[PDB]
Amino acid sequence: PHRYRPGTVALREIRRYQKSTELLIRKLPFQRLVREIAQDFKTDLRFQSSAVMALQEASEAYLVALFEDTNLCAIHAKRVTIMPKDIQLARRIRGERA
Amino acid sequence: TGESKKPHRYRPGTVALREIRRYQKSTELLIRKLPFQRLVREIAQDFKTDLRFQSSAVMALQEASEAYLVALFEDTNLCAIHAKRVTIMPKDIQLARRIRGERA
Amino acid sequence: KTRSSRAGLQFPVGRVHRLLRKGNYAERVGAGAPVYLAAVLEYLTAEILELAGNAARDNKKTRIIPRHLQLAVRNDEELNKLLGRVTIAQGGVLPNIQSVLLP
Amino acid sequence: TRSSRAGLQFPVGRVHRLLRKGNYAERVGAGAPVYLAAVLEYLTAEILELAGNAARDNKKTRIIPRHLQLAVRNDEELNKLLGRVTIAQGGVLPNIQSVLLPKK
Amino acid sequence: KSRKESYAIYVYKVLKQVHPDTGISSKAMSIMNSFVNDVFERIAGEASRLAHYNKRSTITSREIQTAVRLLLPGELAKHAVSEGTKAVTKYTSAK
Amino acid sequence: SRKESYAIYVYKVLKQVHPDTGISSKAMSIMNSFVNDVFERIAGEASRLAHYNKRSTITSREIQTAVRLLLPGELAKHAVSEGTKAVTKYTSAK
Amino acid sequence: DNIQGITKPAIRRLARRGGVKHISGLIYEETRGVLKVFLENVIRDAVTYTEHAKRKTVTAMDVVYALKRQGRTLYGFGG
Amino acid sequence: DNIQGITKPAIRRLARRGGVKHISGLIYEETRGVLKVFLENVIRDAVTYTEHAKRKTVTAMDVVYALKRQGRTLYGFGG
DNA sequence: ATCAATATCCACCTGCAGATTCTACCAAAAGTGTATTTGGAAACTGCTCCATCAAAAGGCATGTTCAGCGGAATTCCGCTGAACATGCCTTTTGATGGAGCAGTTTCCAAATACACTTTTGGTAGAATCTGCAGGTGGATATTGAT
DNA sequence: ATCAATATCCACCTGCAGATTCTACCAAAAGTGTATTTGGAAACTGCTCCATCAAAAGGCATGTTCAGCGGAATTCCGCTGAACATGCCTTTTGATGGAGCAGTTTCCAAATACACTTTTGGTAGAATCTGCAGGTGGATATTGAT
Repeated sequence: PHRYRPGTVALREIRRYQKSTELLIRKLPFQRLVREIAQDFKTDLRFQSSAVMALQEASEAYLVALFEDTNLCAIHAKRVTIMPKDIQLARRIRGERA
Repeated sequence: TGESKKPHRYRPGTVALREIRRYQKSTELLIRKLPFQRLVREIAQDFKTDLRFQSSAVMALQEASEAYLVALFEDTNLCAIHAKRVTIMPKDIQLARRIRGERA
Repeated sequence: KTRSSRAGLQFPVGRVHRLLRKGNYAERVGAGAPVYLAAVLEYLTAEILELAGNAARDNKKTRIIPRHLQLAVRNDEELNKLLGRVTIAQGGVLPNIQSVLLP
Repeated sequence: TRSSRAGLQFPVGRVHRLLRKGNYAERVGAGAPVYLAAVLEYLTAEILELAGNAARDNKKTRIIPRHLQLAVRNDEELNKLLGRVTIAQGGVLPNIQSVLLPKK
Repeated sequence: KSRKESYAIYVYKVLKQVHPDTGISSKAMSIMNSFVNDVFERIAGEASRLAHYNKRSTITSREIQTAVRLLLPGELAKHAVSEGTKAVTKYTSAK
Repeated sequence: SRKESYAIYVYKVLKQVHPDTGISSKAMSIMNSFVNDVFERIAGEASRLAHYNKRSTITSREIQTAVRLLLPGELAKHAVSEGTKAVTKYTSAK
Repeated sequence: DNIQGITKPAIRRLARRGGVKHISGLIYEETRGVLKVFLENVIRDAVTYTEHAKRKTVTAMDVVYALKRQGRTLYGFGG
Repeated sequence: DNIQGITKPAIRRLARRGGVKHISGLIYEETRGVLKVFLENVIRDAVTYTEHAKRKTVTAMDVVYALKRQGRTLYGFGG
């Protein structure tokens, strides 16, 4: 058999996803999530499909950027593996945990 | 001569903690007034000549500048501790400004 | 009989109405807007003064000073968030030392 | 048309109309819509120029979202002006922290 | 000297209602005056946009209310809304 | 009913800088948000500027300071350059 | 639960685009919690604009306005 | 060279208020650089308001508006 | 644990700057009362476009296995905190000349306010056109075992 | 360094979803011409507070010595994530009634708008007031050496 070493495929994936623009979370699951949360604020609602899309574009850009800062925080601690403590530090400094 | 007992000496960190407690308890400005004023005047001058300043304008700049630096040291401190250190370094300030959106 | 009186308020309905017009926020301002807005402002002022007054009491003082305003707002989750990007001059900070730093 | 007299492609009259209906002030001068329209046009020209180049660099003739993102993030000034803005379907700039590269 | 106004006498009244024997320094009062003005602006700003987004030329109490809900967090919003509604209703009952 | 947008104007400028380049729908929509966003930012700062100075009128002078306040260095320089050019050309014309 | 619909592979892809090479197993649940807070904040505001307009349909503009308020301006769906 | 009036002891005090127990020797110059940028940005805007008003005196309000523009609202000097 | 060197809590004391003050002038504001204009809630309605259901695409859930990363433990040296001596320069308190901010009356270039006529940008069902996504082949670069 | 299992790349091809050119259409702009009104600039200048110099004194900054302890480099174990391939269940895709967004029209409650009558929040300022800053001395820790 052939078997790539740890990190090689991951590095390949980074190059591939940093190259494309397509949404990375599947539509339906996401759509279900949006409606579930919305139901807690007002019942029997409908959504323009463009509204769910706007929310997905916004949420992914947000997670991707947070991921970027999370990576910087892990590297700051001389690691190359992101952990919960890294996301937390990034969010607190961002004022999201103010 | 009786000298078997050395002059009293606090250990490193003890006075620094005494200091954090004192400064976190008070509210007065920590940077000297006239020196800070000259800095504001110098910087303003390189922007536009012959400017005058109400003194409350200089004070507003000083209250804003010190709250900004105090809060930046807080984040810097969390960045050093995140690296398992207890000493803040230029790289912590830089990481904090980077995540804050002040440089990238 | 002032509009503040009619609405059961201490804050100035008349002034608020006026301020809403010169702020040019909309072509027109309905009569209930200033009343409602003055009411909210009065409530938020009452909320922060209640907490600041307590902070002054805890420091054995009778006169509220900026530090008390800062203690009231930073120790309260909601006022802290509402004023999250705000700086209170002469307010200092809350005493807080990270654990690893203690001996 | 007012845009003609000003030598602009952007709608001076529309800009005037939007300024009035925006409740920005009780009155709007005659030159404000012209000045504003010109600025809007210049900023538009600036981004289309860089995005077009981005398209040419990708062997493509039609500007798509990705090209606007590339134009903005690669330009220091535009990136700053649009620092808190998300360009839908724009993706991100290729970038890997050096420490994650395979040890040569 | 064109008179410059403030909310100082109203802050003072409210202060006396919650802490009858407590005073306030001029600096503290100055901070309270900036606080009231700031919230006035934020709420009016949000009401202004709300009206525009819906093609309405009038800012009514309903606009201030949604504005208060978008602006204040949890419990503050609930209580503010309550006092707001209360004052309007009372204002209407008279005359 | 209607629904205005800056699309035809963005396109006209597109042909001035890249006559051979086209632009997709989604990309045009992004351009529309961009123009609207900057219009609001500039008008917003002009509005405050007048209010601060107890003025009831927004003139090109308010637009210019707003531009200086909102745009980064060079961008500000050229925008001011363009603005002043358009007012001059506008005035010097019947 | 629907939040689990946001799968490990989808979260991994987001991380890769964010330039992440190695991911700890506890990251998945942590990420879901953050996405949930993010959506709750934006949806809460969008729905508030929806109710104010007296509609039963959350529009793209409602989302764009909510996003703007939270300082997350999005280009591409209006304003 | 007035940036040197921001002394090592003044900077240490600010760090203590910020809960800092240990300070590296390179922090002082780094802090002066960060303060200088902060002041330049604020003064820049404050002086722009001064000129827009045709005054030669920077007022407390000019600074307050400059601070507000940069998301650093200040209370205590006029708003 | 015991103890000496300091730092810290602290209630009592009291003059002083900052607060509460009040006689009184008042221009401005806020309130009362019609008269006139109108924004936008209501009710009816046509039709986009959204939720739902059947069906065909294709990404995710799983367990195995081991490369390599996180961090515990140990070590070494250099840097940074504590203490101390010296004396500079910030702070404090006044005084003062006058730059320039801010109030006031004058007056017109410029803006709002309709009324009237030409024009254009948006919508649309119709027809035609085309940049490039994505699938194929074949070359060659990259990675990982030996 | 030598294959060899795979990933990556380039030149070419083509169907088709999304872009484009078209004649038509009209409410909504946008521009023109006229009459009325007013914002804010120019000129005069009252009066604020800003820049500056003066002189004395101490609280803070500067510069040095010295050694505890924290940062950083090296080593190394074992816990855990990355690669992979087996197997299918959820997501994606295309079709169809009905909810409700949105366009149109009626008209009453509500908001401008100009006139005055009246109340009141600034403020100049005077006076008398009063909480607490800051110096103090003594009771209670808090540290660090042994």
